[PDB]
Amino acid sequence: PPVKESSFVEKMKKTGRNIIVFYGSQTGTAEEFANRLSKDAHRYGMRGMSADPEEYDLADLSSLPEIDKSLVVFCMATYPTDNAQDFYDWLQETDVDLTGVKFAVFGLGNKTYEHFNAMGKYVDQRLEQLGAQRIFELGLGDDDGNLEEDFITWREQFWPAVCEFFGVEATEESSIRQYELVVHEDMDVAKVYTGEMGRLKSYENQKPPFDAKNPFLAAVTANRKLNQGTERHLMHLELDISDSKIRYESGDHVAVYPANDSALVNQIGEILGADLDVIMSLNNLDEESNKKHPFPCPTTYRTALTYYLDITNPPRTNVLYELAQYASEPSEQEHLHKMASSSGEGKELYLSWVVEARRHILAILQDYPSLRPPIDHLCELLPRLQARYYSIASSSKVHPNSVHICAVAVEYEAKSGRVNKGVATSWLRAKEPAGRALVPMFVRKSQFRLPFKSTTPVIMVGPGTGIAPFMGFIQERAWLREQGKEVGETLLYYGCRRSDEDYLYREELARFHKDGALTQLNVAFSREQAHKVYVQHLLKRDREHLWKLIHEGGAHIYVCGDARNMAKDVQNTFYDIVAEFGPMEHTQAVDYVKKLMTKGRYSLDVWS
Ligand SMILES: Cc1cc2nc3c(=O)[nH]c(=O)nc-3n(C[C@H](O)[C@H](O)[C@H](O)COP(=O)(O)OP(=O)(O)OC[C@H]3O[C@@H](n4cnc5c(N)ncnc54)[C@H](O)[C@@H]3O)c2cc1C
Ligand SMILES: Cc1cc2nc3c(=O)[nH]c(=O)nc-3n(C[C@H](O)[C@H](O)[C@H](O)COP(=O)(O)O)c2cc1C
Repeated sequence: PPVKESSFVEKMKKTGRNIIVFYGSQTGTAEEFANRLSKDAHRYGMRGMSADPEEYDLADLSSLPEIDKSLVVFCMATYPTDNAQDFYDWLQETDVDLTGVKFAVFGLGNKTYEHFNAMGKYVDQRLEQLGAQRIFELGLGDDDGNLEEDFITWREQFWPAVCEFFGVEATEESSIRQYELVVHEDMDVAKVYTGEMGRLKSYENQKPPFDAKNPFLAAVTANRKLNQGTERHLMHLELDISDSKIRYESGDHVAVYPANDSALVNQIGEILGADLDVIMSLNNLDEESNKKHPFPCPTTYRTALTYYLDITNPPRTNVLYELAQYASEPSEQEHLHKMASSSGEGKELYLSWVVEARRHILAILQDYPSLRPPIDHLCELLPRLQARYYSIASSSKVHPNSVHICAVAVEYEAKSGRVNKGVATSWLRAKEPAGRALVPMFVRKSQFRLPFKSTTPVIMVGPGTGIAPFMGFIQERAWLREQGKEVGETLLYYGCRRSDEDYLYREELARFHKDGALTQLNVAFSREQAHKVYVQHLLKRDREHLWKLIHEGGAHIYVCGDARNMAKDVQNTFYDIVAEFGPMEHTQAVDYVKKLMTKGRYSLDVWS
């Protein structure tokens, strides 16, 4: 387990802080919201700190009242995030009295998902049960609409509520730097970071175990085009994890740390008139903080912009707010300044011109030519470049030393006028098997798993790239049959546009079906006729048999792919099947299916 830092309350006392903001975050959204709230404190005569609850023992919350006008805020996203597990387990377990504790929670969720803001709601509810007093209403941010805006709305009401309760004054301050720039003219190249994530030279000198902090650089042994046509580009990659000691199972995910497009990095440097090869460090102006830098330093701006910073997603409102000061044309400074509005034209412009048009930082620098911020401050403002997850497309029973990836390359026309390229997929696509192509990765254990007993029936639904984990599932069920095991029915419900356009793993699937590994290979070709044909239309077609498998055969259902519409439509079709054959009313059919998920017989691996 992690070695906990010493009491966060004592740390707050020693540094004159009265507010602490904890972040439950997986892809850094809640973390950035916490950082923003922590920084806001200064604007109201207070002082805060942002913190990862995993590095602390939240039992010390009971000591928080020892600090006058103290308050704790929780920015929690749902998936309970890995870093919030300890805190979560603690909440359920303790009977500690948090009398005198003042709190507020802001949840990050997405309605297209089952348990919307479950974590956020739990924390807010539990702290009250334990005796603490809510200082502001629970926030319910929905990433399906616009999370940034929900945060803005909440934040705007939160602070005045806080000032009113503690009797503090709102004042309105000038720009404040979190880090100071230190340029290094003399530096042993052996101490300059070049893209590694953890220890310096950890990419060059690999040492297990390998994880998110110390990714394993896996060699790309294969990278082939899966689709037959040219409308899009879908690919299959095989990463060699030999000698990595990494363990995995069909259903797990593989994460990769990509590199941004070099041309995009070069242009940002060029438009800002900056020398990207300058070696430097951004050092926290708060020498007490454990966050010494915003990213591994010392390093060059080029390396930072390539491996450490997100330069492709639309900049958040606070970033544009802080950049406004560097736009010399009044109208541009005004537009940038107003992006953080909670209503009106400023808000509408942010939603349409930045978010909807998908303008990345370079696009904004190009379209607002008066905006010329210094490179070091920009690097301090940009979010960190995140790893991308993929559903491992292979079975470890068959490929113990290789992790396969099935992915669609992202490349689309943005309303901003440019063609936007997906970071990880463009980078993966360019990896050519060999001075060999290496991909920094690690595996994340999931709960998406084949049944324990070989005899249990399996129903897999995964159109498009949703086929990914099922290639592994099928490889494994085929292996079991080869091993003399008794394997129940294995049905695949797959979907693509046309058999001659993007039928992924066409030959492999035909083989598994021929050999009996697949009991049924049901494929919906959505564009081979005037009307759409989807996997759920095939599920409805086979309702009688599927009900038999589910109700009498104890079958396990698996859905993978599009979380936005496909997953929901498929779930609805299952409701209808249950409703008809139970038989039972729709409401009871829903409870039936929801119960299957709790009992591990209806699993999901969907993304958007
Ligand atoms: C658990 C999990 C499993 C996953 N499994 C797989 C998998 O097995 N195979 C796979 O291909 N992907 C999978 N993904 C998705 C994957 O992690 C990446 O999100 C995806 O590959 C795109 O990454 P990228 O870096 O190439 O694109 P990025 O640079 O990250 O850009 C992605 C963003 O581009 C924007 N965008 C995409 N198209 C448009 C458009 N047409 N118009 C406007 N905006 C658009 C959206 O905001 C999208 O979020 C999975 C994701 C999760 C979370
Ligand atoms: C695999 C996956 C599963 C998710 N499951 C849920 C969920 O059950 N409930 C919910 O409200 N949001 C869910 N979300 C949405 C996130 O909670 C939302 O995007 C949040 O903003 C992410 O914050 P982070 O970057 O700080 O982790 C999911 C997102 C992904 C990618």
